[PDB]
Parts: sequence; C-alpha cells; structure tokens
Amino acid sequence: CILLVIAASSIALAAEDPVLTNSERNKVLRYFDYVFTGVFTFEMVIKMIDQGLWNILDFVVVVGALVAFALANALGTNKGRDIKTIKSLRVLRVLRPLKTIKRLPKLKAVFDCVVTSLKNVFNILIVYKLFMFI
Amino acid sequence: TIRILLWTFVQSFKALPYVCLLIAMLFFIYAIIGMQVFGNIKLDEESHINRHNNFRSFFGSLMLLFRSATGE
Amino acid sequence: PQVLQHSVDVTEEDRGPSRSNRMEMSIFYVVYFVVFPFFFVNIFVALIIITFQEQGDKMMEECSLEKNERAC
Amino acid sequence: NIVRKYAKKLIDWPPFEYMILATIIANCIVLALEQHLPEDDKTPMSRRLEKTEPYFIGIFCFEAGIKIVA
Amino acid sequence: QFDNILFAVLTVFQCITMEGWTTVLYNTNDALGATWNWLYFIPLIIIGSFFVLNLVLGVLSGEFAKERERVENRRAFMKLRRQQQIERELNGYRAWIDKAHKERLLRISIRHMVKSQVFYWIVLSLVALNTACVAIVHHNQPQWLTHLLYYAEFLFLGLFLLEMSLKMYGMGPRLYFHSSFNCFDFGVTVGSIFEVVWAIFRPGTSFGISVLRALRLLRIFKITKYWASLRNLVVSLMSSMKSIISLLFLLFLFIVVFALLGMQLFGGRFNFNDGTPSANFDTFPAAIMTVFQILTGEDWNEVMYNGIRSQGGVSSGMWSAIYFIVLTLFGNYTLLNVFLAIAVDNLANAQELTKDEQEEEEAFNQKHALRHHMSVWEQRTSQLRKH
Amino acid sequence: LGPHHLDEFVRVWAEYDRAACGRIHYTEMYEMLTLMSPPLGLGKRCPSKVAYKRLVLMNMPVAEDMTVHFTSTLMALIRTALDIKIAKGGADRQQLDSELQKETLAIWPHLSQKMLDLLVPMPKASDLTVGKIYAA
Amino acid sequence: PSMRPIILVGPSLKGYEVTDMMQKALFDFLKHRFDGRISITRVTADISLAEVQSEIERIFELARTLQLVALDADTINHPAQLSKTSLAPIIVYIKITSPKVLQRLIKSRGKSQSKHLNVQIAASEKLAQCPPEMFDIILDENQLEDACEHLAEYLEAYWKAT
Ligand SMILES: CC(C)CCC[C@@H](C)[C@H]1CC[C@H]2[C@@H]3CC=C4C[C@@H](OC(=O)CCC(=O)O)CC[C@]4(C)[C@H]3CC[C@]12C
Ligand SMILES: CC(C)CCC[C@@H](C)[C@H]1CC[C@H]2[C@@H]3CC=C4C[C@@H](OC(=O)CCC(=O)O)CC[C@]4(C)[C@H]3CC[C@]12C
Ligand SMILES: CC(C)CCC[C@@H](C)[C@H]1CC[C@H]2[C@@H]3CC=C4C[C@@H](OC(=O)CCC(=O)O)CC[C@]4(C)[C@H]3CC[C@]12C
Ligand SMILES: CC(C)CCC[C@@H](C)[C@H]1CC[C@H]2[C@@H]3CC=C4C[C@@H](OC(=O)CCC(=O)O)CC[C@]4(C)[C@H]3CC[C@]12C
Ligand SMILES: CCCCCCCCCCCCCCCC
Ligand SMILES: CCCCCCCCCCCCCCCC
Ligand SMILES: [Ca+2]
Repeated sequence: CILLVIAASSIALAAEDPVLTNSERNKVLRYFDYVFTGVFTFEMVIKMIDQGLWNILDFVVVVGALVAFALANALGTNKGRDIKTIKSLRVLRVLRPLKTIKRLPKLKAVFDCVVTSLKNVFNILIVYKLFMFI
Repeated sequence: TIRILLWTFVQSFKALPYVCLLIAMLFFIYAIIGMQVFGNIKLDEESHINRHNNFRSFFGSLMLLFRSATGE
Repeated sequence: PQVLQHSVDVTEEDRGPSRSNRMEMSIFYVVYFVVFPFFFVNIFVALIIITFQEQGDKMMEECSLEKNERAC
Repeated sequence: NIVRKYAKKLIDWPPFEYMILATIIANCIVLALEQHLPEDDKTPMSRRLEKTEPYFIGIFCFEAGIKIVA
Repeated sequence: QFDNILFAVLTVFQCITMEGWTTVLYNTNDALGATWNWLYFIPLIIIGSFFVLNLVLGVLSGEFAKERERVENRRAFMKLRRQQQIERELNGYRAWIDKAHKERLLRISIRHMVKSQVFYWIVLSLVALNTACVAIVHHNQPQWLTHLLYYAEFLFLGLFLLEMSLKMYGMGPRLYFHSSFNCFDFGVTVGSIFEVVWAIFRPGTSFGISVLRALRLLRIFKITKYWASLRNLVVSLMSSMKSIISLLFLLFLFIVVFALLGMQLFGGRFNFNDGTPSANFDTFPAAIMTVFQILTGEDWNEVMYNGIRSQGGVSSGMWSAIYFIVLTLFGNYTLLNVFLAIAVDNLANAQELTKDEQEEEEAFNQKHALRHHMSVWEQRTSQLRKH
Repeated sequence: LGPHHLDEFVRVWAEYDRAACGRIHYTEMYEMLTLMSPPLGLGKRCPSKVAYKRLVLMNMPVAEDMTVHFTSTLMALIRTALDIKIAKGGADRQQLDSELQKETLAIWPHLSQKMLDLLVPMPKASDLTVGKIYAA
Repeated sequence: PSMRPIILVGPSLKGYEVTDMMQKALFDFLKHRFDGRISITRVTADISLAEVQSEIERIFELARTLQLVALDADTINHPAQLSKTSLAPIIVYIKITSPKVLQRLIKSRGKSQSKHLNVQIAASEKLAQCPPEMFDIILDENQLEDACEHLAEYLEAYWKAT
C-alpha cells in the first residue's frame, strides 16, 4: 500500500507545470502533496516508534515537505526572498522515486551491484582524477 | 548467425528487467529536477534551450536528457 | 574541435586570437586523447568486465559439479 | 627467364634494406611538407619537392627490378 | 534528406554515429509534425548505436578471452609471472643485506635517514604542497601570489635537488637508477630546471613540468592493500610496451596515409567564399588533425558537408562521402578494438598476477611454514584454459 | 561442446526421422555420428577403434527392438564429450551414475524417476549395449 | 657435547660478500635478539682437519657452559665436508631456491664479485644437490622476519629441551 503511494506521488511530480506556477493543474497537485506527505509521515512515525532511533532519505523528504508546507502556509512573507525557499525545498520531493529502491528487494540488489561496481573502479578513478589534474 | 546474436542478446535483456529500471529512474529523477529548476527559462532560438530543446515538460525534458546522454 | 580551434588560434595573455597561430598546441590535444578517452576510459570498461560477479550464485557450491557449460 | 646465378639474391643484405627504409621515411617527409593550393597554384617549396619524384621512383623501381630478378 | 535510397542510408548512418541526429529529428518535426517522429529516431539511436555497442563490446570481450588462453599467449604470460616471482623473492634476499672518516661516517647515517619512514612522509607532505602551489595560478591572480609562487619553484626546485643529492651522494650514483619512480624523480628534477632556464630566455608559454612531480602521490597507495592490484598493472603495461608502441605506430601510419589521401582529394578545395574552415585538408598538420576529428568521430558530419560541396555539391560531387564514411567507421571500431585489447590483456594479467601473490604468499608458504568469489571473466577463462 | 554443438543432434535427427521414426533404428547411430563433426558426432574421417570405443565407453542400452531413445541418446553424447562423471569401466561407472541422478534433482526436481532413468539409463550389463554391439 | 654448536652454510662459498653478509646478518639477529645467552666465536682453523685442534676444546669450553655458541667458520661449505668430525653441530641451511635470483644477487653486489659469479654458481649447485636431511634446518624464506622467527623458534625448542 505504501509502494503505490510512492509510485503515485512520483507521477504527481511529472505532471506539475514548471512555468504556470498557479495553473489549475498545480492547484490540484498541491492538494495531493499534503495527501502524499501525510502518508509518509504516518509511515515514518509508526516505523520510528516500532524500530527505535536509506531511512535518513525518508526522514529528509518528510521533514522537507513539512517545513515547506509550514513556512509557506504560516506566513509565506515578511522574510527576505523566501519564495525561492519553498521552490528549493520542494526539489526534495524528487527523492520520492528514490524511496522505491529499498522497497523492492530486487531493485535494491541492482543498486548494490552498481555501488559494488563503483568500488572496483575507485583506485583507478583516483589515478584518473590525478592524471586529469596534471 | 545474425539471429542468434540478436536472440542471445535480447534474451539477456529479459533476464535483467531491473537493470533497465535504475537507468529509467535516473532519467526520471533528472527530468523532474530539470523541470522545477530549469523549467521557466525563456526560450531563445539563439541559445540551446529552444522550442525544440527545453525543460518545460516531462517529455520535453526527457528528450533533452536523451539528446544530452547521446553526447549532442 | 571548438576548443582545439581556440587553443590553436592563440596569441598572448590579454590579446585576441590570430588564426592558425600556435599550431603546436594541438599536441596537447592528441596526447590528451591517447590517454584519457582512449586508454583510461577503456580501463573502466575493462575493470567492470573483468571483475563482474554473477548476480546470485549460492546453490550448493553453485551447482557443485554442473556449471556454466555443464549445467546449460 | 628462370636463369640461375642471379647475383641479386645476394644483394638483399642488411646494409641494403636499411637504405630502402631510409628512402621511404625520406619519402614520407616530402609528402608531409607539400602544401596544397587551390587552383593550379603551387608554393615555391612544393615546386622544389616535385624535383625529387624521379629519384624516389628511381630507387623504388630499382627494388622491383632487383626483386623480380632475385 | 532521405530523397533517394543512397541519401537515406547516409542520413541514417549519420544518426547511428550519433552526429547531428537531432537536426535530422528537428527538421522532420517542423516539416511533418512532432507527434510521431520520435518513434523513428529514438528506436534508431537505441538499436543502431547503443545496442551495437553492447554487441561490439560483447563480441570483442569474448574474443579477447579466447585469445588470452592460446598456447602462444599463456607461454608468454607464464614467462612474465616467473620474473615476478624472481623479483619478489629477490627483494627479501636483498633485505637480508643489512650491513651494520667521512667516506663511512656521513654516507652511513645519511642513507639511514634518507630511507627512513619519517623521510617519505616529509617529501610526500612536501610534494603535496608543490602540487598545491601550482594549482592556484589563475588569471589576474593577486600581485603577492605572483611573487610568492615565483620563489615557490626555487624553494622546491632547490629542496628537491637537495634530496636528489642524498639519493646520489649518500646511496650511490650507479646505485641510483634501480627503482622506477626513483628514475622518475630524476626525470622531472632536470625537467624542472629546464623550465626555469627556458623561461628566462623566453618568458611566456610556461607549460611547467613540475606538476609531473604529483605522480609521486601515487606512492600513498603503498600503505593500502591496493598496491598489488595497481603495481601489477604497471608491471604488465611495461612488459607489453614494445607491442603497445608498435601498435600506436600502426594507428599512426593509417592516420598519415589517410591524411595524405585526404589532401589529394580536398587539398586546396576548401577555399569557400565564406572562408576556409579550420578543419582543412590543405597542410599536413591540418590534415592530420581533421582525420583525428573523423576517427574520434565527433563532427565528422560537418567535415563531410565541406568535403561534399568541395567537390561539387549535392551533385556530381557527393561521391566523396565514402572517405568520411570508411574513415569514421574504421576508426570508431578500430580504436575501440585496439585500445580495449590493450586495456583487457594488460588488465586480466594484473588480475592473475595479483592473485598468484595471495595464493602463494598467503596460502602456499603460510601452510608450509607450519572459485571462492571468482568473477564471470575469471571462471570462464579457467574453463577455457582447461579446454 | 556446448548448446551450439548440440542442436545438430536435433537437426540431424530430422533428415532421418521424417516426423515418423522417433524410435529410430540403431543402424544410424553409426551413420549419424559419421555425418556430424566433432565435438558431437564421431566424424567420417577417422573412425579408428580407439576413437570409436568412446561409443563403447558410451554404453547406450538397447531395447527388444534394437532401438534407442532420443533423450537417452542425446545425454550419452553429452556425457562422454564433456567427460561428465565418465569412468573407465565396471560398476564404478554406475557408482557415479547414482550421483548423476542425484545431482539432477537438486538442480531440476521437476523430472520424474523414469525421465531421470531416461537421462541416466543405468543399463544392465547382460544386455548387449550399443558399444558392445559394435565391439563384438 | 653439552650444547650442540651452531654452524651456518648454504648460499655460496664463505668469504664471498653474498654468503658473508647473509651469515653476518643472521648472527646479528641472533645477538641482538638473544643478547646475553649466546657468545659468538670466529674460527680461522680448518675444523674438517681435526693449531687446528687448538681451538676445538676452546669451542667445547664455551659449549661446556650451558650456553649456545655460534660458529663463524670460514672453510666449511658443505654438509658432507663436515660429516667426519665429532662436533655434531646443528646445521641450519640458508637455502636459495633458484639459480636466477642467485646470479642477479651476486651481479648486483658490485663488480669485484662479478668476476667470480661462475664459481659461486657452481658451488651453490653442488650444495643444492646435497640431500635435504643433511641439514638440521631449512631456511629458504625470503623475508628476514620469517627466517629469523624460524631459526629462533627452533633454537627455543632446543633450549627448552635442554
Ligand atoms: C497514468 C496513471 C495510471 C499513473 C499513476 C498515477 C495516477 C493514478 C494519478 C495519481 C495523481 C494523478 C494526477 C492528480 C491530479 C491531476 C489534475 C487533473 O486536473 C487537471 O489538472 C485538469 C485541468 C484542465 O482540464 O485544464 C488532471 C489529471 C491529474 C494530473 C492526475 C493524473 C493521474 C495521476 C498522476
Ligand atoms: C535500456 C532502456 C530499456 C532503459 C530505459 C529507457 C531509457 C534509455 C530512456 C532514456 C531516453 C528515454 C526517451 C527520451 C525521450 C522520449 C521522447 C518522448 O516523446 C514524447 O512523449 C513526445 C515527443 C517529445 O519528446 O517531444 C517519449 C519517451 C522517450 C521515447 C523516452 C523513452 C525512455 C528512454 C529511451
Ligand atoms: C604521465 C602523464 C600524466 C603526463 C602528461 C603530460 C605529457 C604526456 C604531455 C601533456 C601535455 C604535453 C605538452 C603540451 C604542449 C607542449 C608545447 C609544445 O611547444 C609549445 O607550443 C611551447 C612554446 C609555445 O607555446 O610557443 C611542445 C610540446 C608540449 C611541451 C607537450 C609535450 C607533451 C606533454 C607534456
Ligand atoms: C590541494 C589541491 C589538490 C587543491 C587546491 C584547490 C584548487 C584546486 C582550487 C579550489 C578552489 C579554487 C579557487 C576558487 C575560486 C577562485 C576565484 C576565481 O578568481 C577570482 O576571484 C577572479 C579575480 C582574480 O583573482 O584574478 C578563480 C580562482 C580561484 C582563486 C580558485 C583557484 C583554485 C582553487 C584554490
Ligand atoms: C600550419 C602551419 C604550420 C604548423 C606546424 C605545426 C607543427 C606541429 C603539428 C602538431 C599537430 C600534428 C600532430 C601529429 C601527431 C598526431
Ligand atoms: C612500480 C610502479 C607503481 C605505480 C602504482 C600506480 C600506477 C597507477 C596506474 C598508472 C597508469 C599510467 C598510464 C599512463 C597512460 C598510458
Ligand atoms: Ca557527438
């Protein structure tokens, strides 16, 4: 059920209109953003109550959403150049497609194959970075 | 011999359904990024953010990343 | 090539270009290519080919006797 | 045609095949120095280097003759 | 344009080489409509260019593994694995030679200090400043830097000459060139002096070969378990060096002939009314470096449009697309073949050389002094060895 | 020998099965091997006795009809060519055949015991095996 | 005797810088590790000929003090060449396991030895063909630590036994 909220919120990113900020489509999608982040927090809190204190990436996304929805809805003004603040805190929402890497035990096994292959070419990616420096 | 090369190499594209999904998720992430960050640049035909090439849409930015991935 | 052209068409510090001057500065760009795009990048492609492990092989010593040619 | 006593196979001695490898590298430098000007025009240097072609043919034609004999 | 069949198997060969495949795509979006054209060009770049690298990399990689196990190629590797054994055990046998007025009073304590473990970490903490002194020279740098870093050569040139003496007059002139990077140290200490003299006689271009001393920071790898993997690469690259040099020289005799042949066809013919392009074929230095554009394949396109309108136009003169096709097809896949054979032969050797150290020095003697995670390449090249 | 050199067996069967004689008569067991080339077929150039006794080492069983099984015939060609658990002779050959059966289950348990015994015939010695037919 | 004497052999002829330094480094290890338990003696008389016998009891009377002694001989370079004497030493073998490393080693040790490479190689071959059991210990190890620990542990076993 979570994994479908992950894959339905990530398409709410691909439908937003970059130019028409307050189009009618973006007004609906900013009602979905509360719905999707509401699910993630009440998937985090129960997870952090039942596990104790990748999960950092989940933690950042839910906070970045709340902070964005807080300081924009609370005042939104009276601070120096804070329209760019939410516009740069909503780019954290791009990490929602990254929450599915660990939810799928077979996708995670491919991500760990890229990482394990980035460590084989790492004593040559330092010789490469040193010759490229000379 | 042309069909076994094709057969052998397309069968092994069927044994890796998830390797061509981390790549399709790289093209997803960047695309989104390019949207919010690079999406409202004004199109100028002198520059390379044209009417052809831009970040104004998901598919218009997925083509920009494919045009860029292929080294163009 | 547009960086080779500017690197050849070079005169002095804080002076505009002069075409085909310093044509020996194209040796910096053939020694760069023979090293990084040709040699070093093909070291990356070959350290991944050479050091690539089967995805999952934990089936009784990977089918103790019957292996790649034997099993298939 | 097949007449023996060539006295030519004896000529393929190592002092003899490092002067062909010397006239070839010399030839490859003459071709490297030529500059091509658009419409029948020729630089003064490229008119000088055109005077070496009978020599380079003279040596390369010697080798074919001495080899088709030996 | 795909007017003809010959005009279409060249517009589609251009797109597979991935040169200017978007101007072709953007023309047929304007001309026709941008809804369906992507079904022609993305399936054409993916199949024609990406899916042919997969096949060419695969077909080559399997061919390089079948040739590594030829009888003539094992025989010449075991002859390399052997001299690595001799050099490895001889190092220990030269470690036992541990001998315990100024002829024997300074030359005894010098070579004591100048080989100590606190000495290395001084020079390599002092060649990590010489490679950050010449890493901050930007344009319009403040006038205090230009003078400060001007002494920074002489402080470092003089000091690195000081340690070039202690390795010469404290360990021996003849017994000075037995190590590899110790010969490298001489290579740039004289090289750095050459820049100093050459810059007084001709201020200006200062290509500055004293950052080549940064290559000694590679010896920080000695303190890691990644030295055997990396030294065996250079040991294998140095053994097969008369076959890399005489292979870069056949990739240069086919750049020359071609450059030559490119002058005969387009020499002097690039004087267009707009101006002759920078990618000429008129002189040899300019004919070499445009065959080097076509081989590396980037904008072989534009050099072909000039070479077609050179000999006519889209007309009796478009027979000259054969030069720019044969040369960007046999240099796209002949450089990959040559430079991947160099990087697979010399890198699968540095993988067995570093494996017959652990499997002797930690398995053979550790016992007689008293698969297992094999990659797909290692397993398949052992079944090919056992036939 | 690999899956490349084994589809030949599928092919060469067709020109003399003609959709009918899957119980193919055993005369072709020599004819088929000469037609094919190594490493699957014996070959038509050098059928020498030491070369051919590999077929005797390949002790294929025969039924009452002097006939062989396509599945059984295919494996024995594999097993000798790849030297998979091949012994010199005697019951030690069948001692490894117990593993030959057993190894298959842990890989492919979907095979029954008949097709296991089809893949591993374990021929009984008194019967004139195909190698024994031509050795006599 | 009370303690079996220690005598080293095996690289090449003694007197040559190679074997000389090999043995002297090993004896420096013996000294500075076992300082205060072994006395080092230098021998200039041919032990195989047993002034020749004048030093044998001198070796005995340092061997008759419940303490080990290292014998810096200068004329014995073979196991069979000392199969006759009653000294019954412990024959530790500094083994070289390849001719090629041997020629490289001698060549690298200046040029005065370079004119004597052939004779040292011949004597090393002669030593190699000697049977292995004629040597009490085998030291073919490359690193100083390995052979030092090997000899130290064997001497420790002997010392704990006696
Ligand atoms: C294609 C589907 C199966 C992908 C999976 C996700 C969908 C189940 C949902 C999740 C959120 C949905 C979006 C939520 C809100 C809207 C606004 C909705 O109304 C408008 O903005 C239209 C206004 C106009 O007519 O101009 C249009 C569809 C859209 C983008 C939805 C499209 C379908 C989405 C992506
Ligand atoms: C190895 C493969 C299986 C991995 C997954 C696919 C990816 C390689 C990505 C990278 C480039 C992507 C393409 C980039 C651009 C486009 C055009 C896009 O076009 C439109 O929707 C409308 C036309 C327009 O692009 O303007 C459709 C998706 C597509 C084909 C994308 C499909 C998915 C692709 C092939
Ligand atoms: C081990 C690796 C990292 C070393 C890489 C450095 C060399 C292999 C290459 C890189 C740049 C090259 C240089 C780039 C440019 C020049 C200048 C050229 O002459 C000039 O143009 C200098 C005077 C002027 O500009 O008029 C002579 C060759 C040289 C030194 C090249 C020689 C070979 C160099 C040093
Ligand atoms: C220890 C080694 C491996 C790394 C040393 C650091 C350098 C690779 C980089 C890091 C930050 C760089 C600086 C970042 C910013 C600037 C400002 C910029 O110059 C100006 O401000 C313009 C006016 C002028 O000073 O001429 C470019 C140079 C400089 C000093 C750069 C010089 C090179 C630096 C020191
Ligand atoms: C065009 C006027 C004369 C220019 C002379 C330049 C000399 C150096 C040429 C360097 C480019 C050719 C490199 C050859 C090896 C790839
Ligand atoms: C004994 C030398 C050890 C060196 C350890 C680091 C080596 C790193 C690889 C160097 C490869 C240089 C390639 C240069 C271009 C052909
Ligand atoms: Ca390109």
